[PDB]
Amino acid sequence: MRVNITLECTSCKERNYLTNKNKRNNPDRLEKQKYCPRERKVTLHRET
Amino acid sequence: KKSKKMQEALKKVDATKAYSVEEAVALAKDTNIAKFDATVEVAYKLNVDPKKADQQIRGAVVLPNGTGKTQTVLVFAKGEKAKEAEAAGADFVGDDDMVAKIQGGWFDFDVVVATPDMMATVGKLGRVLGPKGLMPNPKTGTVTMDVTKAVEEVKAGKVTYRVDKAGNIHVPIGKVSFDNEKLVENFNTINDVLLKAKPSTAKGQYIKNISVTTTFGPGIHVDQAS
Amino acid sequence: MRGQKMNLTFGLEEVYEDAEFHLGDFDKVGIVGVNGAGKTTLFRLLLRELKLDKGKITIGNSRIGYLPQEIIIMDEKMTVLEFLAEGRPIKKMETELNYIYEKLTVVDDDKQDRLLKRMGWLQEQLEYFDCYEAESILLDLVDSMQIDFDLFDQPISELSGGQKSKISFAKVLYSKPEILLLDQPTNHLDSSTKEFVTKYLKSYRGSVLIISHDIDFLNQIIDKIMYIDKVTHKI
RNA sequence: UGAGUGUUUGUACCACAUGUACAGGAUAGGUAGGAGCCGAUGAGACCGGAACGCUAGUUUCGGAGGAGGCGCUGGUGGGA
Ligand SMILES: Nc1ncnc2c1ncn2[C@@H]1O[C@H](COP(=O)(O)OP(=O)(O)OP(=O)(O)O)[C@@H](O)[C@H]1O
Ligand SMILES: [Mg+2]
Ligand SMILES: [Zn+2]
Repeated sequence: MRVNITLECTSCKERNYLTNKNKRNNPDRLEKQKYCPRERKVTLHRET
Repeated sequence: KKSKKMQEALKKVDATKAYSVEEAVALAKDTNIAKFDATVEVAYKLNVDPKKADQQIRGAVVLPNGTGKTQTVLVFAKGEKAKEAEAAGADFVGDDDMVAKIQGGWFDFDVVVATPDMMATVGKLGRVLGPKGLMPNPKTGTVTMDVTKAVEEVKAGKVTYRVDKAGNIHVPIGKVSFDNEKLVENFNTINDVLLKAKPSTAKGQYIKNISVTTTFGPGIHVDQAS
Repeated sequence: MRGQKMNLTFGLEEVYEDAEFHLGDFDKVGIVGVNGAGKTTLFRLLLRELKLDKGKITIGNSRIGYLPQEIIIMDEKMTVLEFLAEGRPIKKMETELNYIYEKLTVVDDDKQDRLLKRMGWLQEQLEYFDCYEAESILLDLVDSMQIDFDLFDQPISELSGGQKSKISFAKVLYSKPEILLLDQPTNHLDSSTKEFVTKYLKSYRGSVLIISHDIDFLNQIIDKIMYIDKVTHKI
């Protein structure tokens, strides 16, 4: 099952990115190093 | 079932009628038939329930007239604080070593005051004091940087008030020897400190019932407005 | 205790879907469900260990006594007395309070306000959890389940499964709780020990939620039964 | 659209009774005061009844009789 999801910045709790993942293939919340425009630097973004 | 003296005092008192504060002090002086300098103590039944950590209250209030009984003072101090204790005229000045002797010695001292630094040395002994309730507490202020203020307050008759588990906090206002006017003044001071002591989380009427009683005399409801 | 629109999905397998429940006070609620239904998970929500993906779970401010389904042995060498004593926060606060005293000597006029407040709360909290408990616990074992004192000095990991359940059950009672969350309180108990637990729980005046697969045990205690459905993911 | 009866219940006073874990003189509810208090307005001790009871005792009622006990003090215990 593939679903749209939002990657929220851990540092600022900002929902910067939209993406999608397959729940079965990635049961755990996705985490990526993505640029946070508010903080203007790369931070850890975790799915919510 | 009831002594004749208590029965006569009961007829004096009005169960239905909550007296004013002035009437209550006068009526208590009347009720204490026994010919000993009985104290006068008032109980406030607060709405707050102590079990909640915030709600429970523990404080110490000075009375301009005093309790009517003098109080012995024990001090734990070092260096300049010991000098200040001597200046204050405290009954006992002690060190970390004399605490062991104090355990089992010089007992019956009314209250203890220890300097912040001393509390670390005192606390070991204070474990014994804890059950006694003698151990100083910062909220009551018995722990202080200067011992002189605590000593003079104790001499002035400062009373420590701690809400009971049931929620009725009792405190002596003064001796029957003190004039009813002085007794009512002590009560007024107590009422003000309680009002300031009402916690934020509290709701509804702060005090469900206020009753004044002499050691011998029965309880008398006192009007909250008065 | 109240939960609204409860949702919870670990990965791809979901536990609650728009589930709801309201439990009145003073209700001896019997929690029932097949293995994996999510009965233990409910307590974790009540204990705030878990957070609902969506929805609100409402719990009263009263202190909660939790009996885990699995015994929590932090270290193998822990003694039975050490395990039971950890039920009450007496030891933890004293260690904190002792440090506060150390800071008072080091710091003269900087942190005194914060330290004095922390000391005051610890003393008031310590007196609230009356330090006389040292004697009460010793006799709580005797009156509870005839737990011998030889076990009292033995490593907890070496106890038998039935013995461990008694210790864990006693620890919950030792904490003097206000709401009882019992997760299979009679998992390993023998017939005789089960009798004591039943009688105490019948008499217990407060609210007690019980997760149990023993129908007869529940029937003697339960007045309200909460069923966690495994297929509808509801309550 | 108003009177009552009774029953089952919720609330709130008011009376009553109850508090026995270990140690402890022993049936220790918490707090505060308390050196003094209670009794010919019939005390102590004794006897019977009844209640509670954890079986150890506690409370209460009455028979007679008539003046005494209890507390503080003392040791126990976290707590007298
Ligand atoms: N961190 C997790 N990750 C993935 N799945 C989980 C996780 N936690 C719980 N689950 C699943 O939640 C489901 C139900 O939770 P829970 O453990 O509370 O069931 P239970 O009814 O208490 O089990 P039992 O009654 O047999 O003791 C389990 O089947 C378990 O597989
Ligand atoms: Mg489970
Ligand atoms: Zn960010």
